[PDB]
Amino acid sequence: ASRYLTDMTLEEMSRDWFMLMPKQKVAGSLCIRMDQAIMDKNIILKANFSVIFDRLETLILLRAFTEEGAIVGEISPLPSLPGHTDEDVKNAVGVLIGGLERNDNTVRVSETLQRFAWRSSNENGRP
Amino acid sequence: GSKEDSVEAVGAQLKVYHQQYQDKSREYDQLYEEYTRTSQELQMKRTAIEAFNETIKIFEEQGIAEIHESRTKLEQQLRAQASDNREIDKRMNSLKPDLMQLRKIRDQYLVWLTQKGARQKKINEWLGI
Repeated sequence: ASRYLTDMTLEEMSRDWFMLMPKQKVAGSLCIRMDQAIMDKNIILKANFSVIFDRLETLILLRAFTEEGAIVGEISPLPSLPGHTDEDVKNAVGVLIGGLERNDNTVRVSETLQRFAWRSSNENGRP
Repeated sequence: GSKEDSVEAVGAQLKVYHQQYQDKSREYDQLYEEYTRTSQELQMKRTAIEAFNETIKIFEEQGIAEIHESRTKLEQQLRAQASDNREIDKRMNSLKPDLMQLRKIRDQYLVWLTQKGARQKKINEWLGI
C-alpha cells in the first residue's frame, strides 16, 4: 500500500506541446485538454499517480501520446484549486477518451492505468 | 513582479526539492551498495565458520587446538558485522518514504509551474537540466 507510479519521464512531463483546435473541459478540479485536430492514430494514455489501498489515490499528471511521441491530450489538477478524488480522475479519463474517439482515434491506457482506473475497451486502428 | 513572483518563488522550491531528492537518492544508493557488500561477507564468514567447526567434528572422533579461537573470533566478527548490516537496513528503510514523498511533490511542483506558464526550458533550468 501507498506507492507512487510514473509512466512519464521528466522530459515527457515538462515537454511543451501545441493544440491546433484546443478543447478544454473540467471534471472537478482536474483540467482535461485535447487537440480536436488529431484523427486516425493510435494514442496511449500515460500517467503519473499515487496509489493507496491498491486504489488510485491522487493523479499527478496524465498525457496522451501518439505512436511517434507527440502530445495530443492532458489531464492535470488545476493549480489554483484544491485536490481531487479517485472518482474525479476516472471521470476525466472517460471525457478524454470519449472526446478523443469522436475523431476516430484509437485510444489506449497504460498497464498501470489499466490496474487502478481504466476505461475504453478500445476500437480498431488504421494503417 | 506579482503573479510571476509566485512563479519564481515556487520554481525556487522546485530546485530545493530536486536537490533534496537527488541528495537522498545519492545517500540511498551508498547504503544499498554497502548493504549488499556486507551481506556477501556475512555469507563468506558463515560458510567459513562452517568449515571451521566442521574441521573439528571431522577429526574429534579420532582425538588443531588453537583453531577454536579463530572460529570464536569469526563468530564475533560475524554478529558484529550483522549488527552494523542491520543498522544499514534500518537507515535506508526510513528513506523510502522520504524518497517517495520528495519525488511526488517534486513532480507536483513541476506540473504546477507548467500550468502557470513555465515552458520546458524554464523547468530544466530549475532542474539543472
